[PDB]
Amino acid sequence: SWGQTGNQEISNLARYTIYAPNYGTTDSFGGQSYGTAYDITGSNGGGVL
Amino acid sequence: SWGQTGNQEISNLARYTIYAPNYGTTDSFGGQSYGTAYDITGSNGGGVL
Repeated sequence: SWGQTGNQEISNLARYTIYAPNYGTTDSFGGQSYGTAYDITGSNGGGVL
Repeated sequence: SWGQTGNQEISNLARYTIYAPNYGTTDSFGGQSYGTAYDITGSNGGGVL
């Protein structure tokens, strides 16, 4: 026998350029959350950045 | 016919004295959340009370 089979088993988002808001709400380990929030004002926080 | 039927259809907690933490995380209307959080320190917030 000879024959071929397709395979499409990849990330549903595989085609795309992906930007994510990733404020950084999520457990990391030793930092490197890679979040996009930042205290641009220098207040030290206490509220949404 | 004569006969009787019980009825027990009440709050599952009906028996008890209920204290709830109710920090106050929940939509109210015009206030009266009845929450137990308070800025006892007078900081104006920015962080857990």
